[PDB]
Amino acid sequence: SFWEWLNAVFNKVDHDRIRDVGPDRAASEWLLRCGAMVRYHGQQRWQKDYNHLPTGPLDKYKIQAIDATDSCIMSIGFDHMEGLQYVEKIRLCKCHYIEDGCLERLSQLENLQKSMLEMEIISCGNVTDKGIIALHHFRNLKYLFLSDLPGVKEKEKIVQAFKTSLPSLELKLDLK
Ligand SMILES: [Mg+2]
Repeated sequence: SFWEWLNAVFNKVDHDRIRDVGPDRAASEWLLRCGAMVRYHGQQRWQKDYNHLPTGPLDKYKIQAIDATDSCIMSIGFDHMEGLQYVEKIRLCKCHYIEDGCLERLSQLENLQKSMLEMEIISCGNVTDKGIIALHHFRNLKYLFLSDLPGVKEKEKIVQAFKTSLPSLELKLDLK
């Protein structure tokens, strides 16, 4: 369908673009075109309008936090995360196209395993226990907030899993 093609091309990585402007800028463009927001290290304010992303020096701004609320990010789109070195915080909220495979993809990026401190996954209806468990590879995670994930059916097992694999994790669960 047209709409499927459109979502795919919103997500698809342009590796020329990564070469030209660097991973953080290329990922910022992906996220904002897909309805997400980013915040750079050293800045208080968020980037929320694509057209206002900075044009100041090449590869200077580094993503610290991502807030993808009501966003069409999915699957291959997350390949834009591969070159990012400093991402500490990700919120995925009402990301209706995200699935376990998206979380798996993220969890396998060693760059994210090194940097990630906080993750929030809220009202992403496809996510299941499988996708959540994959997040144990984020070995430095300090905060994980899960909310309104009806596909997550065994929350007590999730708690016990993380209690072993990430004993210092603050795990906040608002799950039925
Ligand atoms: Mg949004």
